[PDB]
Amino acid sequence: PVIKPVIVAVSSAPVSTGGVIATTVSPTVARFYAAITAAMIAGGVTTIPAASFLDDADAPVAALPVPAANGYYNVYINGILQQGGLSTLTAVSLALASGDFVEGTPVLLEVGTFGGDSTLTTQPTISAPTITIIS
Amino acid sequence: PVIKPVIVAVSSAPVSTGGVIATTVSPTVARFYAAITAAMIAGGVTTIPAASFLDDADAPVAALPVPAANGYYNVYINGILQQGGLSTLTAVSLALASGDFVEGTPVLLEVGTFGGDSTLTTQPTISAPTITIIS
Amino acid sequence: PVIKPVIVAVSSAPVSTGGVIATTVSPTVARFYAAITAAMIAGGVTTIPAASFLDDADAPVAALPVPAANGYYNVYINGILQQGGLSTLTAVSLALASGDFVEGTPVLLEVGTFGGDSTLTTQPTISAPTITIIS
Amino acid sequence: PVIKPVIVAVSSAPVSTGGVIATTVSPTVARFYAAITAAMIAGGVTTIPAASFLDDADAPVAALPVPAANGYYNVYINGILQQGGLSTLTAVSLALASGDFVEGTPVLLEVGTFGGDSTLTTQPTISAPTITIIS
Amino acid sequence: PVIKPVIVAVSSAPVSTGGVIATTVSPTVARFYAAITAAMIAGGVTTIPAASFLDDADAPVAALPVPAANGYYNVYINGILQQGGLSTLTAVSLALASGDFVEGTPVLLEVGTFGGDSTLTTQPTISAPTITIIS
Amino acid sequence: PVIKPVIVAVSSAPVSTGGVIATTVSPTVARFYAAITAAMIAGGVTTIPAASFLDDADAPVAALPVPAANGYYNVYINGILQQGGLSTLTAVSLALASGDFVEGTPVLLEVGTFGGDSTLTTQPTISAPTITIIS
Amino acid sequence: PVIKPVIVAVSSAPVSTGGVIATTVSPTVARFYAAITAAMIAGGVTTIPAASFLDDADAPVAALPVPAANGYYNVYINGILQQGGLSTLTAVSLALASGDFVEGTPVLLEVGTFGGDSTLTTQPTISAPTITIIS
Amino acid sequence: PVIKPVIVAVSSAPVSTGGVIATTVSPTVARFYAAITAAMIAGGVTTIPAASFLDDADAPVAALPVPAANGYYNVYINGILQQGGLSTLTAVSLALASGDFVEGTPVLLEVGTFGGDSTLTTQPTISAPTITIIS
Amino acid sequence: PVIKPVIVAVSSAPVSTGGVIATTVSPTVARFYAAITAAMIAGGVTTIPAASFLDDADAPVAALPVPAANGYYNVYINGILQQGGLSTLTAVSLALASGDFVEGTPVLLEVGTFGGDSTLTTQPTISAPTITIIS
Repeated sequence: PVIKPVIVAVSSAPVSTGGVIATTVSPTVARFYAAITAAMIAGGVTTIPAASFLDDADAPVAALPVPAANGYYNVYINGILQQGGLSTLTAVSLALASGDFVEGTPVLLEVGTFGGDSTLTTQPTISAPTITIIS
Repeated sequence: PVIKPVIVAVSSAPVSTGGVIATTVSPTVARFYAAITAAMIAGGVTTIPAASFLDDADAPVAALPVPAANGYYNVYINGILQQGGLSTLTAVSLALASGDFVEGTPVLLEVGTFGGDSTLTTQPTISAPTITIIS
Repeated sequence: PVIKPVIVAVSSAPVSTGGVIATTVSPTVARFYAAITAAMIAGGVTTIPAASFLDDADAPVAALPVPAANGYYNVYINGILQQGGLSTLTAVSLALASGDFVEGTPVLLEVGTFGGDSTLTTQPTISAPTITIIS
Repeated sequence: PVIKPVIVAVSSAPVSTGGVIATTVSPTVARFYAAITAAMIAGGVTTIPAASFLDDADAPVAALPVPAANGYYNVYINGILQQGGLSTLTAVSLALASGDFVEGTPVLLEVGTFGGDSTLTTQPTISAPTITIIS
Repeated sequence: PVIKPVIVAVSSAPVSTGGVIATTVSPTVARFYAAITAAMIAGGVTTIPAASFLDDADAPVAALPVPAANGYYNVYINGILQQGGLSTLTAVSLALASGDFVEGTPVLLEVGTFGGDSTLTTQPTISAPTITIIS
Repeated sequence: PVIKPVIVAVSSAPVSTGGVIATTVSPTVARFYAAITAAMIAGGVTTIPAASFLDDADAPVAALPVPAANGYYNVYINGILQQGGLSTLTAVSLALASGDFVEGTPVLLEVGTFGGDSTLTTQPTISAPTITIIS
Repeated sequence: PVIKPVIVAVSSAPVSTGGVIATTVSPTVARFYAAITAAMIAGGVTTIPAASFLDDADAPVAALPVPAANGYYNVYINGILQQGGLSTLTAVSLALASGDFVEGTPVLLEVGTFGGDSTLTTQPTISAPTITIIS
Repeated sequence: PVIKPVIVAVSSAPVSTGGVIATTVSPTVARFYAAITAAMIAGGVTTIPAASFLDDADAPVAALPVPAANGYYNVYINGILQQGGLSTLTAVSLALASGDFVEGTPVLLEVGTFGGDSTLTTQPTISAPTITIIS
Repeated sequence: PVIKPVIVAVSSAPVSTGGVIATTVSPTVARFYAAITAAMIAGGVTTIPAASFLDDADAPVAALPVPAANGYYNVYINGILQQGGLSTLTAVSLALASGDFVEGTPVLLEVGTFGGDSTLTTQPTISAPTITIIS
């Protein structure tokens, strides 16, 4: 017959204090060139294909990074900004309202993205709980 | 006369053991149009009312979202950016420092805003405290 | 001889719950002016110095804030965006790979930076541990 | 006719001298186990009958040896001596005062008895009497 | 002249046979309670003096029945017995070794006494003397 | 020729009356300390040998006063009595059945002995016998 | 005338010669018994009254043969032959000096008498006388 | 022829005077001793034979001189005279009535005889007779 | 010349008849007492001398009337008679055979004598003598 005292104890809920975090922002801007001609202006659905585009130095482009919910795109017609009414951008081409243009003019298109990163540097401090002993 | 043993105990303060967070950035860019003429030219400081503008898909404009300290605004005059010296944008007009323009140069306003959000993905783990029995 | 009962107790590991993070984004855009001339054009590698620039509200220029990993810059030639081929901007000048411009081409530079801060608003709640009594 | 002398004699009373007594003392201590759960705790009439008790070798008991005039008993609650207040032990149960605590704490009853035996080792010597002759 | 015969006689001391003694023993155990506080601890003669005790049921006690040569006493500290090292109980207090305790140690004292009574039941039998007649 | 009268006498057996007996009881309680560790605990026949003990005021001991037929002993495990199941104390050690517990674990032994002596205070009184003269 | 001679003669006186006489003595001893008790005993006149005797075998006696001048009496008290100082014997009783006695004592009296008879066996022889004439 | 006177005479009868006679008495007292035992007690005819004696100077006797007509005998039982009820001396033994005593009870027999002789001292004197002459 | 006749006569001795003798016996019994002690017991000649005797009515005596040939004496020791062995009376003391006695035993002596007288009451009758005349 082994006999031991019956003692129980409960613990409280500790409370955290403080905390410090740091953040970083990463921009990215892509530059694509266009050389629109009259071989595609048909009075409507004037869409320059995803293959008629140069790039940051010389290389031709194959597809366009359609702006997601974390970026913006701008369309330059003869170097003048145009509102997002005659500028619909897919991965295939750029919908330009209707065909009303001139002979070959420099059209520029600007696409930018944004990414963020953050981490917890100074970690919170936990208050010591309380212990009550029940006999 | 009930007699119980009297035992007390104390608890140490735990510590945190690392964590991680995720961050997203949501940009927004708004485009507004102008058809400035000599009707409201004044010379010197020039004012263009917030109502003589059209927006995006030719929608009329009432006022302008004055940029706070979370965004930037650009002022275009014939497609050539001009610095803040010529630009002062209130909610009713744009204070044009220059007073000599032409008969209908295309002026555009590029106003952008930024917003972000974050959440705790992997919550920190709490170390086990130490408790000592006092007789 | 003083005698006391021998009792030991071990604590568990608490668990954290919840957490809320609020973030802010602070974008800045700087605009620098230029007026190119055939004096600094040498049929290529036109290296327009960090002193032949205008600044914001006609203030003199000192140097160029080279874009770091948290910013972007655009190079304008007569108000037409040009890709990285014509743009390699150090703190003393701009690359301008080739020189074929005219007398007094209106050129200007935009440089942007991005910073953000965040704080912990709703600090996570810590679950209470468990206490076991060893006789 | 038969004639005989008439003589009468009287004796005195002898006197003792005392002896020596040897004594023995026989103690006996009985130990009974208990388990005071909340089964019969009623806050004032908390009383375990002579059935929820173990014995020296874990043998279930039948009744309790009521302390007579030649014995004593102590009531232990959690291994602490308790005074007469929490003790009204009878042949069927022990009447604890009120009780208030967790599932069965170690409760112990010690019941002691005392018996003694003695005998006369050296028996007292008797003094000789005196005889007087009356003629 | 009266003239009577002269006769003398002698007697022999008798012999005692047998005998038996019946014995009884009476135990008594007293229980006193203590309610130690910081008044006791002085690093010297750490005592509760006289009346700062409880008693068997409720009624406070005045003095202490010093253990004579026919009784025993035990010192209970938190339910753990202690030897003569910390027991010098006088009629005033309990002279413990030194003050190194806690706030609320459950302390109580047991004091025991013993008394015995015996009677002679079967009175010893006495043998008969021998009388010798001397002429 | 010397001639003397022939006389013989007989004596009865006296009977005595009662007596007085006075008794004393001498109890003795010995206390031996222990401090049991994992030195020889084997989950069975754990028996703390000989002088792995203390006595009264430190004073290391040699052996144990085996309880004879005129005494009693108790075994304390962390301040809780244990019955004969785990107590067959010899002159060497205990006879603990097993024991699974942290080191130290205050264990105390109480050994009690009882002795008594008595004297015959009031010696019995002897009644006077009867003498019969036979001529 | 007658004429006769005148002659006268005288005779002397004879003498006796001895003789023989024979004598006889007749003794007689009478025995009387007494059973004196406390029904009589007085201060100085203790005298067993006449008939308070028994004679020879069983027959009670009426009076006592007072000792004459030709006899003697002896008085036995408890066998011892007392002297005449304690004895004065008459017809009614015997004067036992004074009253100083004990419980009934065996006493008896002896009274003796003496008588003598004698006869003349041989008669004396007488001598012959002498005769002388006177002419 | 022879012639003689015829004269006759007669004599008277002389008378005698008194005389003197003297007597002597010769008493003899014989003493015999015995020790009566239980070898002859039969509740009657307890008769000690004529040889069961010791005589005066410890010289055992053969017979008993029974007093015929000039003697008296007394019987002694433990020194107390008895009477004719228990006394009848024949030539062989006594005539104890029944007898009851302890062995060797002192018993003595006294037997006496009386004899006397007398002589004639003074011879009687005879008177002178008277002589008368008858012529 | 004177002439006278010659006559001679002769007498005859007569004879005596008759005679009556009367006798008396005078008995005397002396009585002496002794209170002998151990002050003079010498072992062989323990004999009470002369005046160490109380006589009759307690009058002290001088010497002892030695038994002549006309008397007898009896020696009483503790009431029991004795014989010639412990008896020889001289004018000085007794002749007890040896000293083997007790303290203060009553020893009493009786001395008797016998004397008698007689007279010739009736005188003898003398016959008449015969006388013859011889002429």
